[PDB]
Amino acid sequence: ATRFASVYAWNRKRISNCVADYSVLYNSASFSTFKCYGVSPTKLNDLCF
Amino acid sequence: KIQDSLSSTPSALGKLQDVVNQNAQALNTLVKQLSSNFGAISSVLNDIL
Repeated sequence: ATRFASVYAWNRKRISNCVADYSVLYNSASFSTFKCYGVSPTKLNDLCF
Repeated sequence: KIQDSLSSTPSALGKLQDVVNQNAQALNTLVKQLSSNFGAISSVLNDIL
């Protein structure tokens, strides 16, 4: 997104009914901190939400 | 009288119904504990792994 919503009125974009390529999240290095609760921070591709 | 009492009255066999019921509850309770979270992020073992 070019511009995001502010922290008090933060946006909420629900995603459903498609294939989620988590590879672009797992292999990326531009993410300074990926400190990830709940599930493993790398192998996201092997779950269905 | 035994034939009629046992066929009619369901609680007549309570001494045996309680043992079968305790075993059904013990196993059903054990499986519901397999459905219990116990403080973990999830109760389901395949999803945890």
